Amino acid sequence: NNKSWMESEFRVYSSANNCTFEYVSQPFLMDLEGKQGNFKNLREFVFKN
Amino acid sequence: ATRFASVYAWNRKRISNCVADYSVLYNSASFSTFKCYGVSPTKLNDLCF
Amino acid sequence: HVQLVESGGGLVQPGGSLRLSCAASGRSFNSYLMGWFRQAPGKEREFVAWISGSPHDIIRYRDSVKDRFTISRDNAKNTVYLQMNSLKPVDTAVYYCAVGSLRVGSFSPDYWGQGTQVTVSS
Amino acid sequence: HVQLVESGGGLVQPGGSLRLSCAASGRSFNSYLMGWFRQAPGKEREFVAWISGSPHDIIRYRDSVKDRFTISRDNAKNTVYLQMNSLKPVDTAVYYCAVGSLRVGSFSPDYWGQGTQVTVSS
Repeated sequence: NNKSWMESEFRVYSSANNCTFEYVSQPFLMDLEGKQGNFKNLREFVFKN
Repeated sequence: ATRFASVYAWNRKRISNCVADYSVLYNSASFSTFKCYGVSPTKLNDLCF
Repeated sequence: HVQLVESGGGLVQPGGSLRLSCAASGRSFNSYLMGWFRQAPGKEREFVAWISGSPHDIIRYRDSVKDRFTISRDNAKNTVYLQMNSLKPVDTAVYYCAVGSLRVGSFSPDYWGQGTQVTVSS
Repeated sequence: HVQLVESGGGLVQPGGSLRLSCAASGRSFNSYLMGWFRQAPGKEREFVAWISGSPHDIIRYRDSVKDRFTISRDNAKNTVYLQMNSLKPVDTAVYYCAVGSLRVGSFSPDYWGQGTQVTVSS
């Protein structure tokens, strides 16, 4: 469409309402690359509330 | 603001997740009116809202 | 959980003062407004007064009772105070203590107590 | 010496609700029937309701007070709670609490209290 791989179908939520706050924080990048072979990165996350 | 809406269509902006400091403009006396009804013009800022 | 407990009820003469206090426990209410409502038996509970827990405490009263049933509160104890002054028989009612939040600039009760009977008779 | 003490009376305009309570002390009331009686000024005393303290709660009401007055008891505190709903001016009277036995299947009061005034008027 423009060039190379891109994300074009954002099908997460139909509507956003009653917003409280929003961040544009900096990367977990990562990219849109599609290489193969062994899984070359390991990411671990812990979520607590 | 580069543009202001009419009184019947007053524009609203929500403020959240930040620190509110307006002493820079309060002391300049650059506003024809600074009416604070039932609240001190400066001490209202010394609290978490 | 949050509970409201009243105290100080009874019956007072027309023109005789009184005080009703309701303590609020469970959580903190510094962002809330401490208030009271009264329900004359056989009628709909009418506002009395509310006070905010802020450095610039805002106070509202009810038309029939404005400037007569003084209201105050405590932030450390989380309690609401209602000092009734120079009453008349029309003031007979069941007084409830309300704990709420300021939504759109209007006192919006969230938690309610069990109430207490404050009567005025000749 | 068995003693009964009433509480919860006052003035309630028509359409309101009230909670009358009586506490009994002196001896166990497991085998006793606990009920309420009322007597309006200028009129003879009339039976209101009674309830049993047995595990199976046997409950009764007078014909006029069916579906509008409710009576309950707590054996742990030896206390009886009476709910007034949809009160009318005809309900103005002095209400008493009675402790009695079940003789020939009829509630027979044995101990009486002092009574509390319940007035119903605008």
